[PDB]
Amino acid sequence: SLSTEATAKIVSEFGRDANDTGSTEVQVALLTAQINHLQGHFAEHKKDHHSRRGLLRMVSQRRKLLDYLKRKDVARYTRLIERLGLRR
RNA sequence: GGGCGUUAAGUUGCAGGGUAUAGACCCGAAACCCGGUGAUCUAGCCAUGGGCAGGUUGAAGGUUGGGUAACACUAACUGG
Ligand SMILES: [Mg+2]
Repeated sequence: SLSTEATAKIVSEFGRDANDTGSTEVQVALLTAQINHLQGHFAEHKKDHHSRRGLLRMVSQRRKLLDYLKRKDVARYTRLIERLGLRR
């Protein structure tokens, strides 16, 4: 997984408030990260029909939690995705 | 006793009949062997030049959108 030194960084950048691991801004970023990284890893082997599942489980959550914004505070949704370019 | 012999005179020319050896009365093979001339036709190849009116179909690749976590994938336009 992402280095312990990593998550603690991204959070202080996306976390709705100074140092907080829970809000979508923080949730998403923390997820998209491991997703972008693993992408390369999977570009290798590509036979790990197990590790890939996790890739899905978390990715399936990305689009999932991302909806919470719409269903709730939409004002940030677009402001959050525009950050990682997600959705496209 | 028997077989072959012993009272046939030959031989050398010349003309001729026949034979042997040679092409052997004459004309005729299909082929065999030897040494040369031929790839200006044609078969293959080698180098170097040239030729193919018009009309048609429309692959791969690509750009865009859709699409997938990323690919797959998909539809147009292009491309040829
Ligand atoms: Mg007698």
